[PDB]
Amino acid sequence: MVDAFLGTWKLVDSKNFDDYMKSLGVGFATRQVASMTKPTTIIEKNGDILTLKTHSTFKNTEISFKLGVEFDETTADDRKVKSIVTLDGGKLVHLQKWDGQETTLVRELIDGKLILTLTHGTAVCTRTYEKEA
Ligand SMILES: CCCCCCCCC(=O)O
Repeated sequence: MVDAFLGTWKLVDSKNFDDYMKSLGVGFATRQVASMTKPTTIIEKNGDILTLKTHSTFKNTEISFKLGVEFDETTADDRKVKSIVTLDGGKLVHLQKWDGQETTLVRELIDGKLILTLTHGTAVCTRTYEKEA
């Protein structure tokens, strides 16, 4: 179900990430640095447990979760959120909730590239990742 998402992915295109970060209240200096990083995202499974690593020269994160089971998460920008990840229409949908706010992180495979769509408020960011061999 999740298996074509698995592997190591590198950022190769980003649209509106500053808008997304600014909507979340990320400070200008953090948004500068983040606008020039190209993270590596690593998605692995072990049975029902998925681990998603995001690595860069600026911030690293790692989460582990079971699909469809809520988990606590502390995001790269230090939000303490309630999260759930599920498959919906073949897309991996990550919903974060905190302080009555939500944001979605939706991953879809198109022509072998992983497209991550980030939505918070009205801001919609699209980031494209290509698979590492
Ligand atoms: C400044 C941090 C905003 C939340 C995480 C952004 C994740 C983006 C990515 O995985 O490409």
